[PDB]
Amino acid sequence: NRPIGSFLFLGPTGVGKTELCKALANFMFDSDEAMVRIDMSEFMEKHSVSRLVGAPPGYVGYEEGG
Amino acid sequence: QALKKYTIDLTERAEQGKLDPVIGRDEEIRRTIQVLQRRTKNNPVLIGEPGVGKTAIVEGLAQRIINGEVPEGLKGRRVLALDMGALVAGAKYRGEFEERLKGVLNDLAKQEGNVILFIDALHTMVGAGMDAGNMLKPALARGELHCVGATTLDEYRQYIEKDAALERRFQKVFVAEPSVEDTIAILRGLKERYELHHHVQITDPAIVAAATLSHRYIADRQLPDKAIDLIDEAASSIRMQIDSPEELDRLDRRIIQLKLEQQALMLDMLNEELSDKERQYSELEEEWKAEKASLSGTQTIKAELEQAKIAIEQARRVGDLARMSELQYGKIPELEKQLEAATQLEGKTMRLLRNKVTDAEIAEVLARWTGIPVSRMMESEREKLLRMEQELHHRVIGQNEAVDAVSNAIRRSRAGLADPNRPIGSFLFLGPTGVGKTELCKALANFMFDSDEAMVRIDMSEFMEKHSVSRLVGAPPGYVGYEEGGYLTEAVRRRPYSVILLDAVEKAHPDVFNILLQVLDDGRLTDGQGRTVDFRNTVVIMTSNLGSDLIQERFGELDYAHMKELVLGVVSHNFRPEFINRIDEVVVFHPLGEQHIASIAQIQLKRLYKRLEERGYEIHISDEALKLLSENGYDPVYGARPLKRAIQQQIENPLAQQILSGELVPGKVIRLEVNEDRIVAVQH
Amino acid sequence: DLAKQEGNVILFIDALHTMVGAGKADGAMDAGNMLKPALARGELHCVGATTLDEYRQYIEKDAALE
Amino acid sequence: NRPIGSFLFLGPTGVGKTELCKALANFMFDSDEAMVRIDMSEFMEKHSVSRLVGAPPGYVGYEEGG
Amino acid sequence: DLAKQEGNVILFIDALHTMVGAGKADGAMDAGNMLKPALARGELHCVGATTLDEYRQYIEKDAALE
Amino acid sequence: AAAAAAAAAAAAAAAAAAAAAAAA
Ligand SMILES: Nc1ncnc2c1ncn2[C@@H]1O[C@H](COP(=O)(O)OP(=O)(O)OP(O)(O)=S)[C@@H](O)[C@H]1O
Ligand SMILES: Nc1ncnc2c1ncn2[C@@H]1O[C@H](COP(=O)(O)OP(=O)(O)OP(O)(O)=S)[C@@H](O)[C@H]1O
Ligand SMILES: Nc1ncnc2c1ncn2[C@@H]1O[C@H](COP(=O)(O)OP(=O)(O)OP(O)(O)=S)[C@@H](O)[C@H]1O
Ligand SMILES: Nc1ncnc2c1ncn2[C@@H]1O[C@H](COP(=O)(O)OP(=O)(O)OP(O)(O)=S)[C@@H](O)[C@H]1O
Repeated sequence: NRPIGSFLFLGPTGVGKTELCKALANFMFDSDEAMVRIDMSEFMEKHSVSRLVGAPPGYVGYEEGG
Repeated sequence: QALKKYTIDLTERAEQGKLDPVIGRDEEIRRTIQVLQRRTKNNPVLIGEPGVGKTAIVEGLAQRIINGEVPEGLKGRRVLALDMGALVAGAKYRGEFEERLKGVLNDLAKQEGNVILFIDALHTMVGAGMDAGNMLKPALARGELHCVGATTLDEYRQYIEKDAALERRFQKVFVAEPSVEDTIAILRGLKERYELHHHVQITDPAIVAAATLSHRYIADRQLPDKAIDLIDEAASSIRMQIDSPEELDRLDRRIIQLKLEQQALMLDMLNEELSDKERQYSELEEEWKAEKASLSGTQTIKAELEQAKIAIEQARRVGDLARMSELQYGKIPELEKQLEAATQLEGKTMRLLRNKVTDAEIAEVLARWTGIPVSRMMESEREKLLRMEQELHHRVIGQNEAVDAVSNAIRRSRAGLADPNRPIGSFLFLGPTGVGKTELCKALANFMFDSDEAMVRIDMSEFMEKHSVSRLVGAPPGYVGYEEGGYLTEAVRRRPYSVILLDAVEKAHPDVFNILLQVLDDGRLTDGQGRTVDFRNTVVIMTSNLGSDLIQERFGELDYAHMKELVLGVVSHNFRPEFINRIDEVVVFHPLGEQHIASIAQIQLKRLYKRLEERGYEIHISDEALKLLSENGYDPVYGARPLKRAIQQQIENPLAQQILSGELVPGKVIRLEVNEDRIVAVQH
Repeated sequence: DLAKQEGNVILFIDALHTMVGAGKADGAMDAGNMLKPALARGELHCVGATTLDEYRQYIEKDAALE
Repeated sequence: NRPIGSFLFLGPTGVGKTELCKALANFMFDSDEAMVRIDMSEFMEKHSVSRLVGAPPGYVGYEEGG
Repeated sequence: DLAKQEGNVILFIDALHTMVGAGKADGAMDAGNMLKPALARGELHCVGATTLDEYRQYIEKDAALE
Repeated sequence: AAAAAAAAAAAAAAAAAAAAAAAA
């Protein structure tokens, strides 16, 4: 009932965090660009909620989801 | 003559008695007669919702012609049901539909008001190729045709009031939705009719139950169609219960099992046991046949009584003199008293079944027809339901308050005592997390359905924006997802008895709480298309933790009462005063303790045993290892899931680390012993 | 023909919502108008079989055949 | 020149407002809910007039009316 | 005629969504509700071909032929 | 002589959209 693992990494920048994740992807599929990367620093307002989960019925980009 | 070839003589069916005598529709039959006895616009067309008797009025009119009780201007008329089917079905070549239509109108013109035209299903006429409207739209408002259409409310708007001149060629006759007690009387006359057909008896509490239940629970269809749905269905079901039995099949499985056993053994004693059980089975069989034969003779004399009533009404039509007093004073009292003699004979000899239809049977039909559980408190579910809190502490330890509350909720549903304006439980949970809000609701779903995620599980943390109102409701017309409809109301009107979790409710912009103002207040909600959904058989539950500081501060040294009061003040800080009045019960969770943590430890261990038993491996645990898990899974602020992370790491990492190592063997008990401060895994 | 078999025949339709709007043409006969009286008075014994989806979309729009 | 009772009710919460309206419905028509209970807690947006009134032609729910 | 072929023929269709919306006229019958029976039994050895987005828009609208 | 043959008569309907502002 929970997803496989949900980790909160920490640190200062440039120590390898993104590389650990890309090392996982380049392990698990032999690809860095086969993963899901949601660049969460964009989300400085409360809308991009409605870009990642989709926009409800009666709105603009309805039939293409998040 | 096209009238032989292209209509239905309804006056012959009423003459040959193929119809239902309609009780009621007094004003509307008299309205039909008013509108038919005019000079221009001699055309009413019955309009109501589908179900309320738009065929019934025309058949009751037709019988009143046969009964001759009409006003004198309608004596000697004819009622012909115009067949759009054959009149289109011949029309292969050019002009044939129009030629047959013209010839129909000329033949009806030759009868000169002798024949009242009855179009059934008026919107079938219009599109037939000019072609179908503009041939008759002249002839309609000239008095020469007395048409009575009969069609639905919707097809009036969508297939008639388009072409407005065809609309003014008529008169609306607004057939009403029938009321409660009028439906009861209609059902009494038809009770006599279904006791002609389905070979059973019908009780009067069955009548008041069918009226009360069809008006109360179901929303979709209407009186008196759905009360007839109940009565006719229960007639067929009780026909099947007489026709089938459970004890006979129990004894049949027993005798065939002992026969197979004795055939395998060929000390004995089983020849004697099988002889005794075959004798008992034949005795219950012969009782079953005798009971069926008694009810059969009862129904034959019931039907011959009814045909005597039909023949004496044929005498009241014709006027035979000795036939009246003869049939009355002979056939009515002796056949009624031996009908009652067969009835009390049933009351004596029916042991093994039901000969009637009562409110128990209507309730059983209704629950197995929709899915609202309003059937009577059968014993096994009553024992389960009395063991509510025995079961709920097998997925939620502690937290007895809301355990009791939802116990009360399910009881006051099933006992029927609840207020039928409102849903069963509009609960609302508080308390800082890690304590079992989501789990109490999951335990409810498994309790009520034997399924964990079979619940309309809205998750409120998406509704921070002002428009996922129209996520859940539906999309209003003209817009994109009109043809879908929402996710809440559609998934409730599929299954009218389910539990709407509202996980994490404080996240939203409070417009969703206006939608829930309707929901929790009166249990109707309007979907996008406009067709309402009744929530009065659902348990709307919302979880939140808007009291984290408060209950973590003061659950000790305080009661439950001032606890509730102070956190109710805190919800009044957040939520709206319009809304927390609508709550069924604001309940307050509280942080767990050490016996509770030990319990949850054992529960996670048991489900882990199940998982590795699906792997196929056996596990014991040291009690000191349980002390490790207890002191590694304890804290005030985070609640349960510290225990789950401690279990997860400090078991599953070295364990499965050893598993795919191939160190471990299928067949040994994986005993969990301890090191100094770590669990050691042994294989012996 | 099924009137000439006297209830010996239980009719079966799979995918009931092929019937609402079956052959509506210059003659809008629809095969719903024609089945509606026989379905009312129970003269046939027709068992449908439809998806829960299209029961909403294609049959609850034709309310008399509901 | 106006509809008959152009009323607007106010006050504190839960004090028989909807009750009075159902009390009229029980009076006038002997039915508790036989009254058009259009609920202004759905219409928190612009397009909700197109919910309750109807649809302009050519578009989706135009033939169903409001 | 493919039932005549005694199960020795493999059917290939490109743009299966086109076949789903092929004969779908206003109150008619498409190939979708005609290949509903011959594919749940599967005497017709179909082979599909589609784009990922328009699979999602088009065929997953029709769950039975999904 | 011939017969008035039945037709097929493909028809179509449309959709609006809706765009929504933010207050701030
Ligand atoms: N341990 C490492 N091994 C290999 N390459 C590394 C390592 N640490 C840093 N790098 C390189 O330096 C880059 C910086 O690492 P990142 O993880 O992307 O930075 P960061 O620590 O994730 O902080 P962010 O994500 O930029 S906020 C990587 O993309 C690699 O190119
Ligand atoms: N007053 C009544 N007396 C007896 N039976 C009635 C009465 N009103 C309705 N019914 C029954 O209701 C059923 C049909 O009722 P209607 O109001 O005619 O619905 P309907 O007209 O058949 O619906 P459509 O759209 O016209 S097919 C039949 O079983 C009738 O016997
Ligand atoms: N009383 C309890 N009995 C058994 N398991 C429990 C209990 N309380 C919590 N748990 C466990 O804790 C998890 C559920 O945590 P919750 O208390 O439900 O968090 P929550 O109630 O959903 O509140 P939030 O909003 O999620 S923090 C599940 O894994 C349960 O097994
Ligand atoms: N004078 C009264 N007589 C009988 N019941 C009353 C009276 N005043 C209030 N009530 C009860 O108060 C409740 C009112 O429900 P509602 O009409 O929704 O509330 P309201 O007070 O009229 O306004 P809202 O919509 O709830 S804020 C019902 O349960 C009534 O029984």
